Amino acid sequence: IKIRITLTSTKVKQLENVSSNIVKNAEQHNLVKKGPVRLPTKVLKISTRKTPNGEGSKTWETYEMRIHKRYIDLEAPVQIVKRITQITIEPGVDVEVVVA
Amino acid sequence: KKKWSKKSMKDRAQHAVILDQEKYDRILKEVPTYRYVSVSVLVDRLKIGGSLARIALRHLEKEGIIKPISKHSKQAIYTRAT
Amino acid sequence: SLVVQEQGSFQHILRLLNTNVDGNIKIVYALTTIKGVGRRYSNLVCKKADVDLHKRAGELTQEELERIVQIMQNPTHYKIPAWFLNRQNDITDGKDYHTLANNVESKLRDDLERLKKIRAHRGIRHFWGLRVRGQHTKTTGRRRA
Amino acid sequence: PGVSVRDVAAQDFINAYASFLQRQGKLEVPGYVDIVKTSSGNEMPPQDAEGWFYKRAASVARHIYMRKQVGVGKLNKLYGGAKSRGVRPYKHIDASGSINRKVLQALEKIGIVEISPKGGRRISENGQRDLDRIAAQTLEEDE
Amino acid sequence: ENVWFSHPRRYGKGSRQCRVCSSHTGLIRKYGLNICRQCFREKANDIGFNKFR
Amino acid sequence: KTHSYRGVDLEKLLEMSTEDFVKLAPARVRRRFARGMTSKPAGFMKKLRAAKLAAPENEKPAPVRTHMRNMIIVPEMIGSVVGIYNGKAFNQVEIRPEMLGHYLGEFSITYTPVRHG
Amino acid sequence: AVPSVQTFGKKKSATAVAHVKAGKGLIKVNGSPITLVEPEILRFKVYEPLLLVGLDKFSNIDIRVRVTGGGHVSQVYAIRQAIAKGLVAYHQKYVDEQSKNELKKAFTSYDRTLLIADSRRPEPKKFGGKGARSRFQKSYR
RNA sequence: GAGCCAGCGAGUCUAACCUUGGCCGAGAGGUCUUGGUAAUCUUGUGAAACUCCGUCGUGCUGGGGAUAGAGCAUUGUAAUUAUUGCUCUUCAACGAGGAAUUCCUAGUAAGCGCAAGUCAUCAGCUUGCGUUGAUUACGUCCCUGCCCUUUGUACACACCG
Ligand SMILES: [Mg+2]
Ligand SMILES: [Mg+2]
Ligand SMILES: [Mg+2]
Ligand SMILES: [Mg+2]
Ligand SMILES: [Mg+2]
Ligand SMILES: [Mg+2]
Ligand SMILES: [Mg+2]
Ligand SMILES: [Mg+2]
Ligand SMILES: [Zn+2]
Repeated sequence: IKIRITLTSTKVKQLENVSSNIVKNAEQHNLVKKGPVRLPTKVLKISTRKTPNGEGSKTWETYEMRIHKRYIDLEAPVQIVKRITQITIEPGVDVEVVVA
Repeated sequence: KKKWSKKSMKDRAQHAVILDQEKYDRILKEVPTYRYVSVSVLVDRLKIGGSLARIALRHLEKEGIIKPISKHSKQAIYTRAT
Repeated sequence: SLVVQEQGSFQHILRLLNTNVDGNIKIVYALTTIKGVGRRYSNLVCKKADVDLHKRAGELTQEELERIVQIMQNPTHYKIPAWFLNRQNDITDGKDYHTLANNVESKLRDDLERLKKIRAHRGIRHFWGLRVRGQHTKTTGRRRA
Repeated sequence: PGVSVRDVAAQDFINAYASFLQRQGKLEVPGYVDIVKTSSGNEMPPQDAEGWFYKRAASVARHIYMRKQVGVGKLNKLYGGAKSRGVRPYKHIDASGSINRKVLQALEKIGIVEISPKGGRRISENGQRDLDRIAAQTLEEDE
Repeated sequence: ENVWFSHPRRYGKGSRQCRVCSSHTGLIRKYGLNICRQCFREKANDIGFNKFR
Repeated sequence: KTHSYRGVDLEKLLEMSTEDFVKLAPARVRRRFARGMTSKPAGFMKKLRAAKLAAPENEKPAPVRTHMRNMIIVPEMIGSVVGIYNGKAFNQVEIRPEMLGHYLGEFSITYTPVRHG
Repeated sequence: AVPSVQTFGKKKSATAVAHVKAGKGLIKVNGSPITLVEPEILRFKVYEPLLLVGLDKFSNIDIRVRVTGGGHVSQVYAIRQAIAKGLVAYHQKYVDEQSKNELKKAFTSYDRTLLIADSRRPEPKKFGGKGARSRFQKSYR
């Protein structure tokens, strides 16, 4: 059946227990699964000057944004696939399913 | 147009450009008694160019006048046959 | 390996294109003394003349250097690809030239005279002696004259 | 023991295989050779004018032997250097595209390299049969 | 007349503006957010950009 | 001789075409007519034909006022006087045949040269 | 199966993974022999681990080193650390611990970075200068 | 001419961004397809310094490439006070820099490139990242600043009192 859950949040601790609750609820339903592949975290960096005007000492400033992205691959008949994704949706954590 | 340097020239000796009979046996007769042979010594004692020095150095090493130590580029180091 | 006795025909000076070309250097770098020929072009002519480029300028045969100068003064007729020439697709004649020695200086003055004669912007900038390629002049070239 | 192209120094194997090219005389050299300078960043044409297609061909032959597949865009990056931009700082500039594409076409004619699936040029079994044989030949020279 | 607002605005500093304060200078176009540099610095914390190092 | 613009002489070029003149044009001028079919030449050229008829011979025509200084001097406009805008004034220039393949801008200077004194 | 261990040497960014198994004694670096490592001076630098312990401990094992990252001279140091650690790992698993300690001591006496990776890392660049310490120029008038 | 190795990163859909590969062209470029909304494709970003062989041979020289002249392309509604790129030619000052003065204590200084930002086009700039990697010191208040203590004061918008 080959469905795949992908998680792409920025909050790591929300993301993990989402991912843990996928894999643990899998194991009551006893499904074979590729355990979470953790892709390299990608840092979005924006380096701006502090001052609004152009006076003073040239102090710069780097704002960054870390994005964490995991995927879990599952094979399951339809009733578990309807059950797993319907629950365990946590705010700020993005979930999307692809099949095959 | 003041310059705040002095800028003297030099003497600019005229080192030989093509090789002829007077240079040819002169290198033939006195590359022995040279303990160390290289391009720059040949420039200073024989007044030939680096061109001639590099080509003559290649010439002697097959036929037999000078023994090599090191055949790296830009630096040739040669000893005498005693 | 190859040591060679040079002989009494040798020349410390030679004259091609009305310029006193010095001897005692390689032929391609020696002919760059002649205006209108630079290192690239000089290599191609001596290549197209089938001369040994390793030779010095003062020892080359009399027929070879006159063969060389013909290829310089009629370049594209002897299979030079003619985007290689300096004054190609000329403004009156339409045909690809290659000015040599005095032509380079004389023809450079002439096309200046057109821009001065039509009062084109670049010509008026040359008449004042200022820059013509759009440079800043507020600081640089300050003591030009 | 099964000596190969990897078992011999890069310089002398390329020099030996290029000399095999000069004697064989079958390369289909382009015709603009000794007019081109083979890189847009270069300042002169190759000083060793009477060869250097044979040098380049031997150089490119070893590269497909090492790698899986190359194109012509890769070879321009490999053979490019720093272009002295006058009074500005230097920059990497690619090599002349025609030179790589033609010698890759020329090596197709002698049968060394072939086209590949997934794009690019692959060493054929004829290429993988004679490059070893010069490698055997060139490595007993000092022995 | 049709001649009003007819000059192209497809590229250049005249095509883009800060989505908050409609300014042209100091725009930040990385990652497609298009906020001026002084307005992003006021909004960086609640967008999700933070200072760490 | 009289002026032959890149080997093509006056007896053809004064009226041969605008479009084959660009065949003998340098890169920039060939690129300009490669792209762009606006009616800004159109309106200018029609007023150029008007000014030519109202002049007889031994009259230079009336100076035609334009703003656009990026219009290439085509051989159709040879023999006229054009008032080119340089930002606050219209400068008087006669179109020679030898100023071919240039813009009008090169002949109406936009600044007044400095003297320092 | 076949007695085999797997080690790695490192340098600034270069890492070289080495598969040490039981064999006839050939020591290859990226499919090429150890005698072919291009920078001619430092080739004599990569001989020195086997030159320290004697070539006799390399008769019955054969070595493959795969090299990635870093630069030219960084790649050389990662190679030598990988083969030195790989040899000392092989004698740890299969041969007794006596052979390990004489192997380790001769390495660690000659040069300590044959077994321990150098801990010197790059220092981040700071705004206001081209480097990490340097500043651009101060002018007062 | 040959070898030949990084890391930080960016990239298009209701748009046309990063571009592999084939072909044409000396080049810059053109054209036909493809992969990529990305640890998947560009991309091992085959970077430069560097390394090995060769020509040069102390000559303002094959150092340096300013300033000029012709063409070919690319971005763009438009490039003339040359946008930028490429070819050929022209090939200047400069032979280590006075008084002055800046930055720096180890993967640091310095050399060398690359990505990103601005960006339709344009980097000799900046923010970062790697590559190659020293000498010297491990002190002191001499200079210049700043801080503190003692002291005098008729000052306290405080010595520009
Ligand atoms: Mg200020
Ligand atoms: Mg293969
Ligand atoms: Mg890169
Ligand atoms: Mg000039
Ligand atoms: Mg001082
Ligand atoms: Mg630097
Ligand atoms: Mg008192
Ligand atoms: Mg008081
Ligand atoms: Zn704003």
